[PDB]
Amino acid sequence: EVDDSTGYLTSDVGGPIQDQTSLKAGIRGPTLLEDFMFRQKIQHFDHERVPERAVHARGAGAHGTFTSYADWSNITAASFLNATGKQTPVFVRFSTVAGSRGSADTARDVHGFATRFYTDEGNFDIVGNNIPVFFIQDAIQFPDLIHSVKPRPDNEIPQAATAHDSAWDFFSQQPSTMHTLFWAMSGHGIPRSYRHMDGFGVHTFRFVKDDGSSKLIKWHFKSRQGKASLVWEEAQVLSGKNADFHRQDLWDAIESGNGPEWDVCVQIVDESQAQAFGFDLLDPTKIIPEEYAPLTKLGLLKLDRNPTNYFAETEQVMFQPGHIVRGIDFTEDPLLQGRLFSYLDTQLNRNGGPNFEQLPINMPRVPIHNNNRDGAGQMFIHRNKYPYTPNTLNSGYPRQANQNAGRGFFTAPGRTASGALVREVSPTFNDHWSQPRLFFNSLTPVEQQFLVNAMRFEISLVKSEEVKKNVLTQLNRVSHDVAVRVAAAIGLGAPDADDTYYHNNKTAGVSIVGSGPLPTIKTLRVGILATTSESSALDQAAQLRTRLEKDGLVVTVVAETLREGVDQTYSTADATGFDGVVVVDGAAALFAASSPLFPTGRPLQIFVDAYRWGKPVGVCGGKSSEVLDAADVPEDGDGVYSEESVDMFVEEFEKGLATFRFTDRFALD
Amino acid sequence: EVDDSTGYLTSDVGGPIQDQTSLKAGIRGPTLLEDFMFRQKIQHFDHERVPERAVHARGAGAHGTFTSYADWSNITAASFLNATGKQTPVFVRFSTVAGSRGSADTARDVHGFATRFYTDEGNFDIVGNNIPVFFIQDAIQFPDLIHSVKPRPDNEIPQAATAHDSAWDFFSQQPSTMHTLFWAMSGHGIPRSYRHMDGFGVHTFRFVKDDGSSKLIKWHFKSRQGKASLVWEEAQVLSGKNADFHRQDLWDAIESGNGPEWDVCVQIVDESQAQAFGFDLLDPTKIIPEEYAPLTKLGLLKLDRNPTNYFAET
Amino acid sequence: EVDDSTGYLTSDVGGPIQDQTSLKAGIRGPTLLEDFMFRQKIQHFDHERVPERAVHARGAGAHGTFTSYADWSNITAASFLNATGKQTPVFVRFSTVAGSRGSADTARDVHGFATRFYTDEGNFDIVGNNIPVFFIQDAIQFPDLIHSVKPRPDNEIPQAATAHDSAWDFFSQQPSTMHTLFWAMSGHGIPRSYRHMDGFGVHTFRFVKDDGSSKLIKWHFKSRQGKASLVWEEAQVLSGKNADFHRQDLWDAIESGNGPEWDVCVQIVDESQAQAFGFDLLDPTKIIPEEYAPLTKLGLLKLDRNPTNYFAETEQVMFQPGHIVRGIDFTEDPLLQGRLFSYLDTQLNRNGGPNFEQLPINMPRVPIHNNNRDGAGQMFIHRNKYPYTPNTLNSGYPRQANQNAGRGFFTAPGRTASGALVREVSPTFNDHWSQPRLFFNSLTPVEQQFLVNAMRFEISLVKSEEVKKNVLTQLNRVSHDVAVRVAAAIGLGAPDADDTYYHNNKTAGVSIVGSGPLPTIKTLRVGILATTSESSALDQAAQLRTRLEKDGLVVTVVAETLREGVDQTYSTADATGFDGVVVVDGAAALFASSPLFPTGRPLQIFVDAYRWGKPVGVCGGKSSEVLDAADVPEDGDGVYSEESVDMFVEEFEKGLATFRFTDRFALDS
Ligand code: HDD
Ligand code: HDD
Ligand code: HDD
Ligand SMILES: *[C@@H]1O[C@H](CO)[C@@H](O[C@@H]2O[C@H](CO)[C@@H](O)[C@H](O)[C@H]2NC(C)=O)[C@H](O)[C@H]1NC(C)=O
Ligand SMILES: *[C@@H]1O[C@H](CO)[C@@H](O[C@@H]2O[C@H](CO)[C@@H](O)[C@H](O)[C@H]2NC(C)=O)[C@H](O)[C@H]1NC(C)=O
Ligand SMILES: *[C@@H]1O[C@H](CO)[C@@H](O[C@@H]2O[C@H](CO)[C@@H](O)[C@H](O)[C@H]2NC(C)=O)[C@H](O)[C@H]1NC(C)=O
Ligand SMILES: *[C@@H]1O[C@H](CO)[C@@H](O[C@@H]2O[C@H](CO)[C@@H](O)[C@H](O)[C@H]2NC(C)=O)[C@H](O)[C@H]1NC(C)=O
Ligand SMILES: *[C@@H]1O[C@H](CO)[C@@H](O[C@@H]2O[C@H](CO)[C@@H](O)[C@H](O)[C@H]2NC(C)=O)[C@H](O)[C@H]1NC(C)=O
Ligand SMILES: *[C@@H]1O[C@H](CO)[C@@H](O[C@@H]2O[C@H](CO)[C@@H](O)[C@H](O)[C@H]2NC(C)=O)[C@H](O)[C@H]1NC(C)=O
Ligand SMILES: *[C@@H]1O[C@H](CO)[C@@H](O[C@@H]2O[C@H](CO)[C@@H](O)[C@H](O)[C@H]2NC(C)=O)[C@H](O)[C@H]1NC(C)=O
Ligand SMILES: *[C@@H]1O[C@H](CO)[C@@H](O[C@@H]2O[C@H](CO)[C@@H](O)[C@H](O)[C@H]2NC(C)=O)[C@H](O)[C@H]1NC(C)=O
Repeated sequence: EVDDSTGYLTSDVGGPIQDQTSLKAGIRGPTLLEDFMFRQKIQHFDHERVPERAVHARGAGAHGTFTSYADWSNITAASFLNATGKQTPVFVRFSTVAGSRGSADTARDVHGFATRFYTDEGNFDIVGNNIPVFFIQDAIQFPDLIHSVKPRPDNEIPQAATAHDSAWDFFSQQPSTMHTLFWAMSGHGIPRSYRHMDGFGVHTFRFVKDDGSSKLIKWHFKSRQGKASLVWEEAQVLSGKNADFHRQDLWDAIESGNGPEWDVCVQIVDESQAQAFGFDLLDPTKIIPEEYAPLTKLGLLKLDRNPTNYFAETEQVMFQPGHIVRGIDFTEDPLLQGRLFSYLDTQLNRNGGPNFEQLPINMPRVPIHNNNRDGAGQMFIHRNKYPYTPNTLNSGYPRQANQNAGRGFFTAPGRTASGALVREVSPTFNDHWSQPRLFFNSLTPVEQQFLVNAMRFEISLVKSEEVKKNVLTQLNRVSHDVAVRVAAAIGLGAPDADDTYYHNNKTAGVSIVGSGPLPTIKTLRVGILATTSESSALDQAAQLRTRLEKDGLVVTVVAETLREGVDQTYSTADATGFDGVVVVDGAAALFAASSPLFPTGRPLQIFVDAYRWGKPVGVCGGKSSEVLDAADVPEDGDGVYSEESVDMFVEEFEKGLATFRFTDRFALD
Repeated sequence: EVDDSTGYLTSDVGGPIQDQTSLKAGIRGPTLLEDFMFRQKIQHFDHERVPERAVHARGAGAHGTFTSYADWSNITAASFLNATGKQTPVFVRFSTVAGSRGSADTARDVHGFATRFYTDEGNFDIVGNNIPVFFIQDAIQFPDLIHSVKPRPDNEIPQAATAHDSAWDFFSQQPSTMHTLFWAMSGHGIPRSYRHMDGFGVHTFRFVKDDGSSKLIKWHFKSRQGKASLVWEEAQVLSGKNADFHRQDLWDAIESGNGPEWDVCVQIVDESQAQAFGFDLLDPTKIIPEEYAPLTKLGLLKLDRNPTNYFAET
Repeated sequence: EVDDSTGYLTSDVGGPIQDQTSLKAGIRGPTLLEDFMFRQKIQHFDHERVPERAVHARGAGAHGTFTSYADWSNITAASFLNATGKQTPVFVRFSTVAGSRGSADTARDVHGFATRFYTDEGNFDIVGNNIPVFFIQDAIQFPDLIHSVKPRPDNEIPQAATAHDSAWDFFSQQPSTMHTLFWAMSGHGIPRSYRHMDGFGVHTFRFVKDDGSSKLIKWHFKSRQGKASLVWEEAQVLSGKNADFHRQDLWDAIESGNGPEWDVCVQIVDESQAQAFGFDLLDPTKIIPEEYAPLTKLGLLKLDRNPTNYFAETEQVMFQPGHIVRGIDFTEDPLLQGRLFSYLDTQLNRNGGPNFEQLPINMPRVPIHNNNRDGAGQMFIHRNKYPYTPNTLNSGYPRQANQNAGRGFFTAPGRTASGALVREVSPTFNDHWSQPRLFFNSLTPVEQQFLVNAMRFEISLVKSEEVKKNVLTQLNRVSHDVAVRVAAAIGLGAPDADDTYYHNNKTAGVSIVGSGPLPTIKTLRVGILATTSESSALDQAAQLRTRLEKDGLVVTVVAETLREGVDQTYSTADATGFDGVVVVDGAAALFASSPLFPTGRPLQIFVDAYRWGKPVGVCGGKSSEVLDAADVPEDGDGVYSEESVDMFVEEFEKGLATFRFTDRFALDS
């Protein structure tokens, strides 16, 4: 860490200098080439930027700790997992997928959840998503998916969005994507925060024990903050009012001592069970339903420290599934296999040189011993002058590590191969439609509506008639109902039911709106709409504040202008900034009326928006009975709150915050 | 231009190949290092990105032409300006300033208006803004302005916005910025489209005649579509509903045969007049009011062709 | 520093691994993409190389220290010079100019001598040559000089040599080069070692005192090992027998506790004296003769520590004249001015990124305080989150440093400008011929012959008749005699004398052969030619060894095969490996064939040594007679014949100090 709280300005080589005026030939003359102060400064600036990540360019990171719950030697040799209470430092970056690095957090997308464990046996990375399955079955297709999903290559439109022709052209021609597509079209595509979503490794990996035996595994990071998501119409507005919403959220949660937590869990099954669930476990388009393999909680992951320099830490972190430790191994998942190549090659693009593992954030916490040398940006001075193997001149050091010596990584010895070298897809990968259906069946009826609606939204922006038809064809193969309802919005006939993959099987834990109330309401944001006219209004506010802040909520009092007790103005305020909204009684005048200090109708607009997006809304005070009829909000409606007793208003409101979304306000087909 | 409307897939060295399945050691086996089809394709993908521009990362471009209205030998030796009706191909890119790639077009910012004339005497670039004056008086200060205006370096917040402490800390400590600040806080901060804004060179330049004599000049690109701007509360929503608004707009105007146009104009004054208007003409925080030096229309700039590949061109 | 003397092989992120066999699908099967051990290792290897330096690609470096002799506050504000006995660590790299990084050390070239002082006020670099003047008067011409001097762009021939058409086309068309060209054609073009050459800053710089006043200066680094140089015919062989000669020499000198030393000196003159010596001091093609400004010894520079990793230290060191400290300033030397731009720009090519000053070898020894951020390979984590000026949010830190605060660098306030902006050469720069003549006049008659011979050698390799004529024209303007003698070798008539610049002025200190005996003979190499037949031969050798090694010499006993007391075989031996050669009496048989060395080798070594002007001798009884067989005159200067071992050494050591016996070389008539 470099401290600049005191001192005089120096060059990068420590010579004291100034940097405010160019060196000129006369007070009104031209600048001199010999002005090294100028050039060193501007050269640095000119070279500040590096290529953004090819995918997941938009994201944010934090420091934390992983703690093991036990000694898991019975399932894996992995050292970070070998003792009860063992603590490994971590760094996690969350991201969206398609958007470039300045795009909105709240676009609809799959989300990245990438975790580095800095273990005492090397760095170990789990590079996953908030959605447990992926669009494609072979890594070689990654550029096809990503090309089609990103902006059109002629005009680079649209940013951060699947709502254009090429994406759906791809989805409709590559049916493997149905499952992920359904996930992304649910609320999983627009989470309320990084803290309110899960992490998944997607691929099946292997646990390996010192005796060389292996089980097949799936990683799950389950959120202790619960599952929550935005509604589309709210996410759209948020993207404009606050492109930084998710990163501000994570930053804030950590600053206020509310670090988010996840249970790091696995599903464990036998090698013999590769095909025992009606699909191939090497297929990254499928989940093992919880019904057939329960989750084991391995340890606790907690984020509790924000970075100091975003660029140096978040932007430079370079994850790799290649960063593997003794106790884990890969599987023949053709998606996972290709990823191994990609993540090593891409960092050359991003770092511009081969020594990217030497950046502080990428360094391990244990010693390095190997014969890698040179390369641009070499930061080490190697003492071993015989960097070859086998040598006698350095006494045959460094020694080879393997199964039986030095705790070397080793491939699971059970793994075998047979047959021809082929560029052919396994027939066991061919069912693209069952699991999407399983997923859809497991959602509440409103969740289903929202999913249909997301699809209606996007498909209607697809210009090509032929592409829309092919979309309906694939959708129909998952559910005729879904096809029909989607087709209705784009004025086409859904094709005739095809029931080859229809079924009524459900699975638990994939639903957001059906996962019951949030386990905690700490850090949720409450907006209090007040005024500077009535002296009573601000007093009501101040009292709600004390009571709400006591329960860990984040309170904003809104008024026409700033002063003591007021956090922000109606001008800068918006419903998307709040999880619930409270109007204090004394502000009734404002909801019934114009001001040069905010746009017309703003105070009411905030409230009405909050209600229409399914949020806990309420009026607190005497004339509360009547402020609602003016606002056109039903007094008896679920999650609408009307009370005089401050203590009983809070108590009622806090129940609404836990329910989080009031689903009765949304029309069904 | 490379055509791919017919043919079989080839490597970059023209060997016909496939790219849909990895080469595996058995139908349910691991992928082979020797699969050159895979590695050449993924290597390309892994390396697609280049660093975004340090400022003006968010922007869009179009092809057009410039036509001279006269032989301007009386004021400059500049060849693209030396004949009535002389056509020079152009390429223009418009942009915002602070936002990264992917930030919304309708953030509040200064805007870039950058023109290349591919003249018969070399490429000539006028790299300007939609606002005729700039925040600072010395280029050595550029990183201070830009650091303060871009997101906070600890958390990269906020994107594409001067609405935070550091920006105003800078503006309040570096008063030279008041003029541009005022412009950016007007509707000039949030134009209705690229077509409904002007271009300015900002700095004073010199016209030079073959005899060696020089006048001082200021470039103005006056919009023939007129000036229009959004309202804030509208701009905010638009940033969410359509981050691509300005680029969609320009693309569409061109597709539909309504290419935007600008009169390329200059103010011309004498070397002796450097300090005759109550400020120094070397000061890029100042305009010469039209009341003291009228504009001369030099020619017409028109954009009428969209690019074929955004990356390769824009 | 990274220690690898013990431990198990790890990846760059510390995971223990092996690196000797690829992961294969079956014992006789193809290699797997998932083999991360393989790819990380090979990626590193594939990326080990960086671009070589655009010029001075072939060089070598060492660590040392500089000691000040006094408090020089009376002439400069420069802190590393502000106290008697003040020590500053240094790093120096010496080089040739034209050759690529694998070319021989002993090509004929100008030589680099670049010094970094890691001062307590910032890094300060003096980037100089072994020759005090440069070919051209404006930096903008540097690519022209270098293109013409390097290999031809069609076939890339010849390596490391001015002996081709383009070089002499340029020299003949750009007469400014005469002066340097004469130096390079002297023995200065082929120094005996880096240790036996001087360093020069070339340009006039300024010393600046805290009161703002300035003197004009010239840096001289005078060698405490004395000046010595090879002869051409010897250099050519050495290039083949040992491309690494100079670097070997420097390495060895330092390993054996004989670190080379230089007196760091300046010439100091007044601003008013800019044109007071009959040339413009801004002209880098001119010297201030010692007769008109004596040298002041400022301190001692000593090299005493070899690097640990060549690549990491020597290859990655990045010098810049822009690395200046308070107390020194630039002058309007149009060559110096351009260099300021180049050296900052070129490091982007070499390092591939803007953070090159963060490489350990380039870091300063004091803190860094500035607002430079980000860039590829950013190795710091900055704590100051308000990296702009002016700020209040970091209390206006870092503070501007200048003349009166913070010990800032500052431009000499006396410096002024006037007139028009012009791309024109000052008329004061127009005399390209006098100083070369001054130089030539100041060499011993043999030194003159050698220079003529070097010119005869090269010009005869110039294919083009027209270019040869234009060369003669330029040479003639310096000296008719030189033109005449050179013309004689290429069969052309020298043009008629032109005396505009002829004169007989001499200057001291520019001659090598006339600089008297060496002040030390420590580290010089002596070859003893012996045999394994006569038991007496090896006993003679062993006794010479003890005696010679006692005086700091490096001794090699040569025989047909190796054994105790024998350092190398006749097979691997050559005259170029020795500064003097001794045949022991008992080996006479060998000098009058064997499958253990090429025919005639033992005599070839001796005869070569004699013909190249080296101290040669036979030690023993029948010494009288071994010489007549060898055809070496017994009475000849630097030929030694004695029976008394103690007397032989004593005589021989005088010859080693004389170093070269110039009476063996024919002169013109
Ligand atoms: C064959 C190419 C390829 C394939 C099939 C995948 N990825 Fe990937 N991914 C990349 C190629 C890539 C990449 C181009 O190599 C990136 C971009 C920058 C980087 O570090 O690696 C990347 C980045 C990246 C990041 C950003 C990490 C960060 O924050 O820096 C996450 C979270 C993921 N990926 C997650 C996945 C998941 C869950 C996948 C499905 C199993 C997946 N990727 C398939
Ligand atoms: C000392 C540095 C510096 C200063 C004082 C300025 N600029 Fe700049 N500008 C840059 C350094 C820079 C740059 C970092 O060099 C950029 C970024 C990428 C590039 O190609 O140049 C750039 C980009 C850039 C672009 C984008 C062109 C494109 O779309 O590719 C425009 C229109 C401008 N600038 C215009 C200006 C104007 C009108 C200025 C005030 C009169 C100005 N810049 C001051
Ligand atoms: C503007 C072009 C230019 C001009 C006129 C010069 N140089 Fe230079 N020099 C460079 C541009 C350059 C360079 C291309 O930037 C190098 C190559 C590698 C590097 O870092 O700087 C360099 C390398 C270089 C090195 C090697 C440093 C090392 O060992 O790493 C020395 C010793 C010199 N130069 C010395 C000089 C002297 C004594 C000159 C005459 C006064 C001179 N150069 C003129
Ligand atoms: C592997 O080891 C852990 C050791 O704790 C086992 O987990 C425990 O299982 C018992 C019942 O068998 C529970 O009462 C404990 O609470 C569990 N502890 C934890 C931390 O979960 C685990 O069952 C073993 N698994 C296998 C397959 O052998
Ligand atoms: C858990 O893993 C750690 C790290 O690998 C083990 O501790 C290291 O063991 C090696 C060799 O056995 C020692 O030479 C190191 O000094 C150890 N490090 C420390 C901090 O003790 C540890 O033994 C493992 N524990 C279990 C129960 O298997
Ligand atoms: C719907 O659910 C049933 C019951 O869970 C599934 O039937 C099981 O499938 C597995 C895997 O092939 C068999 O080995 C089990 O023994 C079956 N159990 C029972 C009770 O029938 C069925 O596969 C599911 N159908 C779909 C389309 O997912
Ligand atoms: C430079 O020459 C142009 C070229 O004609 C002059 O512009 C013309 O001015 C007259 C009236 O003064 C008009 O009839 C023409 O139509 C003008 N043409 C254009 C394109 O403006 C111009 O006035 C001259 N300017 C100077 C300063 O000498
Ligand atoms: C306007 O500029 C063009 C381009 O410089 C001029 O035409 C050139 O004139 C030169 C020298 O007289 C010819 O050798 C070139 O071949 C011409 N180039 C081309 C592309 O045609 C023209 O003379 C200029 N017109 C005026 C009025 O000054
Ligand atoms: C600057 O100060 C130094 C410090 O002593 C002077 O160096 C001495 O000069 C006197 C002659 O004037 C000699 O007797 C000493 O032997 C010198 N010592 C050294 C180490 O050089 C130096 O002369 C002064 N120079 C000027 C220009 O005032
Ligand atoms: C010689 O060298 C250093 C130049 O920095 C001086 O020591 C510094 O002196 C100032 C006092 O003015 C302090 O603020 C610095 O912190 C000191 N630095 C170090 C590294 O010791 C010293 O003053 C100079 N001596 C002379 C005689 O000028
Ligand atoms: C040869 O040496 C003489 C003697 O110093 C030089 O003539 C002097 O030059 C200096 C500097 O220009 C003048 O101040 C004197 O007036 C001259 N002195 C005498 C005594 O004549 C001459 O410049 C030298 N010539 C060359 C070509 O180097």
